[PDB]
Amino acid sequence: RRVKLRKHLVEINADEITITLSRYTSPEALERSITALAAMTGHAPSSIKEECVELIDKLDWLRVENDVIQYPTLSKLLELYNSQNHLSIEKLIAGLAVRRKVCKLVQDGHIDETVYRALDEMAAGA
Amino acid sequence: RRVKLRKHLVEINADEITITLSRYTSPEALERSITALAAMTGHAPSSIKEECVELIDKLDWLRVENDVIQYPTLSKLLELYNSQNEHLSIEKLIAGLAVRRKVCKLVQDGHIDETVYRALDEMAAG
Repeated sequence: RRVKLRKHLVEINADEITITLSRYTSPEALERSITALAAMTGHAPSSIKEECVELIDKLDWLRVENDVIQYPTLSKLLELYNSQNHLSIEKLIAGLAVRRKVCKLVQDGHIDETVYRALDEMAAGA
Repeated sequence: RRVKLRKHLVEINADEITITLSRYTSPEALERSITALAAMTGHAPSSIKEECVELIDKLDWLRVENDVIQYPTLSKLLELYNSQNEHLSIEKLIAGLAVRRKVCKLVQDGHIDETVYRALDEMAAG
């Protein structure tokens, strides 16, 4: 009920808070997310870890075919865009999951007008 | 880190977390929200508390006919709807009523009729 499952992202809703996890979430960022949910819910950190771990295990990486797009690719692009403007990793993940031609261009290192236009589109939406 | 101010709601974005606060957030829910932001950011709770308090101070109540719509009105309506469509969050009912003067008046007068139920269906689909 508190959980919305997508292919690349999972969102966990607990009153005032929303936590969004992916396959790109680091173990440290996951420890903090688990403590942030435990302060809202009063649930044991052990039980929330187990659940969070099952949910990310059902998520997939971004892919140009079966070739996985890696975190430095995603972060170096986010830095490039934001030092010129805001775009969150959650919206870049969700935006690239529906833009095949853009995932290939990004994977090959061709950050052109087509890519810049996709990022403007992502930032202008939810 | 990133803050989105609206007339009745504020959203605070810190990596994996988004916290949404209003003038209707209780002291206890505001306590949990501050501790959840401190676990993400590593900032001092007393310092996060001052920031949230500054932002909640910039937000306004829902209003109709020279009056303020109070929390028991909003919560008793949320219970009424959700014990039937079992979902609408306080954040979406706030955002929905902020643009619906006739519905704010109907709710304030205790006339929860088809017009109200239709507005709530719209917010929950939305």
